[PDB]
Amino acid sequence: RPRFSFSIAAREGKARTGTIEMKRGVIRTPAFMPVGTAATVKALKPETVRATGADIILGNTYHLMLRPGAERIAKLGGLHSFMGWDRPILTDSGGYQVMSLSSLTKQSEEGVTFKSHLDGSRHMLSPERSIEIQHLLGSDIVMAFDECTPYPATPSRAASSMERSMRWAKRSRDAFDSRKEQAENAALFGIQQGSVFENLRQQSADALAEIGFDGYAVGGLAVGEGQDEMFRVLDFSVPMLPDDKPHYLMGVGKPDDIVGAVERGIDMFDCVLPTRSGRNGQAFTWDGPINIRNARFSEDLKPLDSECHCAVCQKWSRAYIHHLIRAGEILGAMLMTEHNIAFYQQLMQKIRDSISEGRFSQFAQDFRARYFA
Amino acid sequence: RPRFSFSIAAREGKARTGTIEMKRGVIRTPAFMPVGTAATVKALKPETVRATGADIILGNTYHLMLRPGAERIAKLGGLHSFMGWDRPILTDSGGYQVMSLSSLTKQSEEGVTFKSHLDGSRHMLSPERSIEIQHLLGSDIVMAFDECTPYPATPSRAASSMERSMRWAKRSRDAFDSRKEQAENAALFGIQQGSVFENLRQQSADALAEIGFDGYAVGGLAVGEGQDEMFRVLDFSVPMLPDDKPHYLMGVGKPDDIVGAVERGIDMFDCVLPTRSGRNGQAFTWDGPINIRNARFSEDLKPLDSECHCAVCQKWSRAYIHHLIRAGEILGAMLMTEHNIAFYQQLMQKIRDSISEGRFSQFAQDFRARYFA
Ligand SMILES: [Cl-]
Ligand SMILES: [Cl-]
Ligand SMILES: [Zn+2]
Ligand SMILES: [Zn+2]
Repeated sequence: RPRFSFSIAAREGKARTGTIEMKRGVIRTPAFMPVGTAATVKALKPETVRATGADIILGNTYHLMLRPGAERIAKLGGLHSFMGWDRPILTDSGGYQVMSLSSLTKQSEEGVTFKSHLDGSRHMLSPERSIEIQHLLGSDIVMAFDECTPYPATPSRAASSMERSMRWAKRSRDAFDSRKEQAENAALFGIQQGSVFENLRQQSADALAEIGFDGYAVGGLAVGEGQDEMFRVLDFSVPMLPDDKPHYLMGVGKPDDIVGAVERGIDMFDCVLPTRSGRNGQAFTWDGPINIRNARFSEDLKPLDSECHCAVCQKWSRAYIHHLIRAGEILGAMLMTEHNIAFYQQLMQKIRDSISEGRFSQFAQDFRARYFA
Repeated sequence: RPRFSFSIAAREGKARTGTIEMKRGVIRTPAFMPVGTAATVKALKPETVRATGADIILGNTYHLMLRPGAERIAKLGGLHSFMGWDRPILTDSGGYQVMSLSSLTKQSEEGVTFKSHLDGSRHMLSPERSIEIQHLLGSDIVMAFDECTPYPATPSRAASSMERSMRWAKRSRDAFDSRKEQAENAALFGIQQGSVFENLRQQSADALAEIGFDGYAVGGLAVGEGQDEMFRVLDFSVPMLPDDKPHYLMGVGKPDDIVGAVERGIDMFDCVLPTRSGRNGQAFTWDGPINIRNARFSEDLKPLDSECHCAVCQKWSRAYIHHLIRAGEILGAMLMTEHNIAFYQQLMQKIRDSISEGRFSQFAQDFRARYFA
């Protein structure tokens, strides 16, 4: 099997569909990655994650380096063996989560020193340490160590932040290439920064393309800017990236965010929304989200969604799941999560099929008209 | 399929093994019933409950009448359809749980009035209402409405309590027999009381046998008396019950409690221990229980138990489950629960096989020597 081979089978406008072939499996694009921060997709066995249609999951350098530890996972055989998922795993590099979750941080050209949110102990991240951690975990897609610029930012602060990220991108490339086993078996993605500014996004794309990566993420979005502004930035930013490599929009998003981002050339997505909001009682349907705890569902015998093919919708009613979530029962979290991840995967499948068949424009219009009715 | 047919295939001493045939399936005895108080065996899909080997699960009149409500469950098609378990369900009658969990109760010859532990609202239980609720739920094995005498009790207080329970047993019989669909499709078990007193246990057995039931439970135990005293009471109490009907020890118990109770003629068991203590980090093994959160398991690649055939032990290490439970991850609760229920079912299987093969005495000795080493 290839280390990493991306093939575009069809296009419609800026939208693309195809496959990434890797040693541990094929990734169909556009792809949605369920989030598995602490070496588990919350409330699902890996076999259930696979049954929903997921080809790849996301893990986190920041969380795993703190608990259970990167060296410990490596001693136990790597992340895949540890959690029982034998297909591709992409790991974020720590650059975003350290600044989001740490109580205290010190930032410099070398990297970031920080206090753990679990117990206050002191730790360090850098391009070299992030790549090493991802090696110890056995990631298949390694993310460069970057800085996610806060929003809003002045042009000059966005520029200096982006420039640091580009120096860190080169250090990430070099650290990855030095580790022969990692360079032979994994892939490395760079992360574009530049906040909402077209000229900075161009400078960042140029720097990443000069280094060369297997894929290119659009970083620095889903940080409070809202959909209109995110789409405006995507309109000019995605065309700056190499066309022949995958484009990954980090942390996005709601179903309509995904559809619009695909219309703008994005191939890969991750988001906690289906898992987290599932546990909180929000179920996705083709007619929009529903709050299953609402009293209107107490005697509703219909499945969560009338068309969904998932195992939850084949077997259990809204009324039962309403009861489980209101009672705080673990099975409620399990069933809501499986349905929401299955729904996300069915959305990605309809996106892939409609692009391949040259009817994605109509799909997006029909999707929105019904979802927002 | 028969409504209810018990057949004893083999005996060793006081121990028996056989089958109860019912419309919704066969129950192999001695049997362990996982507890599914709120219309779910906590953290398991019904298909997973079945995969562990369980033939029957337990539900609770008290919890279900409060949430989601008995009439609501009946409107939605009955408990089996609601939760997705199509095999036999035994429901406790409310007599124990109302006194265990209610904040305020009023007891009389008619029944028990009480305040719900969920919201304080006022409700009533009685022999007639308990049987009606169990009818609305669609229980397969209906328990008589009784009173679980507190421990310790004076002989005279135990006697007056037991006598009330025996009058309630006759009222339960009559209410059940009046409901033609219930009498045709379900079974009714009586509950022996009498605290720790041989003469009262005899009077209670005589009263229940005169009425006639499909099965006979030993009530009033697992109320703080300890194993030595529970076994002493079982020594004289079980032989008082009709030999040709199943004997059900309510709320028991730890693995050694089950083995000793089988040696004294018990055929059926239920207990929250495998589920509840599983979620808390206790795993059962043939070498005794372990606390998976203990630091000694942080890098242990062995399964929870070295012989167990369950899906958890085929796929995941102690080290991974240690991480999940310490992190508060739902998958930890799921995996611990599946293993513990599977372990309980494997214990029951070894008990059944050893009785059938006439080597149960040796099995009990070998079990204890290793479990308590
Ligand atoms: Cl999540
Ligand atoms: Cl439980
Ligand atoms: Zn579904
Ligand atoms: Zn096991």
